[PDB]
Amino acid sequence: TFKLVISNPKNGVAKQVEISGPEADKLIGRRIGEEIPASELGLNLSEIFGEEIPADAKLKITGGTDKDGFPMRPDVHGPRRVKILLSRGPGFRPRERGERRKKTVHGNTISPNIVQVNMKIVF
Amino acid sequence: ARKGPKRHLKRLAAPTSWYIHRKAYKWAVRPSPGPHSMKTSIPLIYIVRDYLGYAKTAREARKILNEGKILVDGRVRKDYKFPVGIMDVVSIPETGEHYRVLPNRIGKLILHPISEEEAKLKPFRINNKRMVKGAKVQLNLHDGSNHLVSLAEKDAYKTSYTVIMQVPERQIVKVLPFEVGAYVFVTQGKNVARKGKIVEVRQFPMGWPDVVTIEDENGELFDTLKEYAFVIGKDKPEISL
Amino acid sequence: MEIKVTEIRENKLLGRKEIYFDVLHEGEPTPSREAVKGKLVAMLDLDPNTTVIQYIRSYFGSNVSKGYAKAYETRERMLYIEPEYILVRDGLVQK
Amino acid sequence: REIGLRVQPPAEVCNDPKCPWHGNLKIHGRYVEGIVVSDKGKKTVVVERQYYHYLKKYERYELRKSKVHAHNPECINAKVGDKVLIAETRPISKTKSWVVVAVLQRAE
RNA sequence: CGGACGGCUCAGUAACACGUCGGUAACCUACCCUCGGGAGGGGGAUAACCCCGGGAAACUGGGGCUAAUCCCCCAUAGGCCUGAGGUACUGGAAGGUCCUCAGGCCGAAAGGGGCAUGCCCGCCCGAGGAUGGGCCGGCGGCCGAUUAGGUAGUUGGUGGGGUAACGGCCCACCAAGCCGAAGAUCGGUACGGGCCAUGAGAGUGGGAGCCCGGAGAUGGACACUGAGACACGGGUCCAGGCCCUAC
Ligand SMILES: [Zn+2]
Repeated sequence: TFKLVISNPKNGVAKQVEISGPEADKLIGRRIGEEIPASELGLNLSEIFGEEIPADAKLKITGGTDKDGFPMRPDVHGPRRVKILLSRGPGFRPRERGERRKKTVHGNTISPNIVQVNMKIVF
Repeated sequence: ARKGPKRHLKRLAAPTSWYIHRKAYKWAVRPSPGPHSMKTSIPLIYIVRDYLGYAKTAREARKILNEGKILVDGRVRKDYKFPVGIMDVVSIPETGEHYRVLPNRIGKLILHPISEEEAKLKPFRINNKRMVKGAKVQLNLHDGSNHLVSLAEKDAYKTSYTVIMQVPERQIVKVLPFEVGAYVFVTQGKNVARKGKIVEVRQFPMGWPDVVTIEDENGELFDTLKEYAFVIGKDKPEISL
Repeated sequence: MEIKVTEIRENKLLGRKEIYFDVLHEGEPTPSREAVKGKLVAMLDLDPNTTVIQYIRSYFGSNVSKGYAKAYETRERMLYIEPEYILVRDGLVQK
Repeated sequence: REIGLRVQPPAEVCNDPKCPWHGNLKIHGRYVEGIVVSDKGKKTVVVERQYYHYLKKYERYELRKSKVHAHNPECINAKVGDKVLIAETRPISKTKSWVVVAVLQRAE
């Protein structure tokens, strides 16, 4: 079960929806930086985004969040967790010059441990 | 343990050249770096407040200072930490007052009142010399200031001579050399604030400074160091002591 | 009570007249700020405003107290230089 | 170069840049006289001098000795027994900060 | 911009840690002063703000829009190395500064803000000083021989690396030196001084409170940012202790 936040870089609006069942299993194994059609999952965008969006449009996975509140970092390979002592973003906000803190992040791959998934519409 | 420089100063640790009460309080104004040294200078707020008595607190002193009502060497000074030193001139034009800063026979600094005519001149002691790009000569003076001169007239400026200069615009007049008949005013040591004429110089080997003998007008002789002998005249003074 | 001015002093930078005076009260208590101000202004031709009393002080056995007063040219320079606690203590400002 | 001590230079020459004469080493500070005690190292000498310390309680004195290690150039090649003059300089090794400048009297 | 000061304590340390005299011609320095010179031409992102959020929390994700005394790039000044000459400066004394030539690496800047019809506060380079520090040296100050030999990068040299800088500080090679009965090494106790108590004085004893210096922030080790820290109220790990939890 996933909550999709689908955002358009055309108007600046986003919509939240749900996905459950076998159409969800098409995401597990996928990574950040990979493109996916919208019908592959079982939803059309003119229905929900509002007025009209053409067909043929695909979606790009940009981020996500684990069920415990730990976000995904593209440059960390795997569907697992890590503590890495990073210095910038995503997944930490410095609040000072030269500040570093060892943080808990999820990896570059999607897994059933996830709740949130951020998608960007491509044109 | 200390990880850096100091920013405070306690009153029991203040230099002896000051007229200050050491037990009344715990804290003193730490001067800021500037022209003179710490053992040879006193800030401005102490002058405004404890010497002349134009203020009883420090807010009032800051307030008069931030309005250009006090000058030092013909220049406005708004910083209550600025160090004032020997041969410097304090001017209040709203009261017509002009003072020259000098030490006592005890080693403490005072204010000698002078006139508006002599308030426009300041003597300087040449403390070193350098050659800088453009083939020019740079004289390094005794207040940490500097002057530029051409190569053609380098032999006329040496490392103990004295130079009189209009203070604000900083133009030279009346160089004075270091010879065997020049008038002198001692600035540090055991014989501070004395005055007389030079008699003899003496050099020594391998790092030890040079010594000079002096004769006061009562006829008595006394020695001191050559860097402590400020030259102010040839046969008589040019300023008021 | 008698009031005897010992010293007046001029200040051009802050714009004030500083006044050191003695009070003589033989057999009476230490007088009040209102009375001392009244006498000062009556005797030196000053404004009941633009004038503050910094302190009235009594000593061990003297029957002779001392005072310090300041007279300003302008109420503006006054409110700018002087702090508020003496102004309230005198009555020239309401907290 | 004529270093500032008013002694006479040696009647030799060296290429070592660690010699006050003939080289780039510069001297400053104090200078003393002593006697050579040992020269078993290469271009290194051990110098000794003596003085008297005073005991305030017993109103008497006490002879004390002082040892230093000094650089020894090859134009001025001192040996055990020489009365010599040493001067202070920058740290040359772990235990050497003085240098020999002139032999005042050579032993037999 | 500042938080590296101030404030607390006396564990460790018998040491160039402290005191005093000297030195750096072997070094660094934001705020400050003086003098001499400069501000040319282009580009970019991103917080706040709007849409949608997730997690028990602590914390934190995606998309759109935007500015600077924010960030980046060209140029010119300037910084550093080396070689060959000239000898103008200081100094007690030039592996220093200045002049000329040559071959090369790095490489600035905010004419911004305010008042006003020029004044106030400011930006960058250089030469010097001041302020504050790092390093070196001579002298000086406990007890123990039921502790007598210790040291093996240990002592020096030649050549180099690295440091802000000299240096076995570290490395490669050649030698056999260094300390010691005037007591080394080892062990014990202990922050050092100005000072204090006592005594006729010589002298004996102590050194918590105030000042100057040093060291530490539960034990120990390691790093980032900055002129400056291996950083009490900032970071990482191990050990040992405690707390919240929806585990
Ligand atoms: Zn030689």
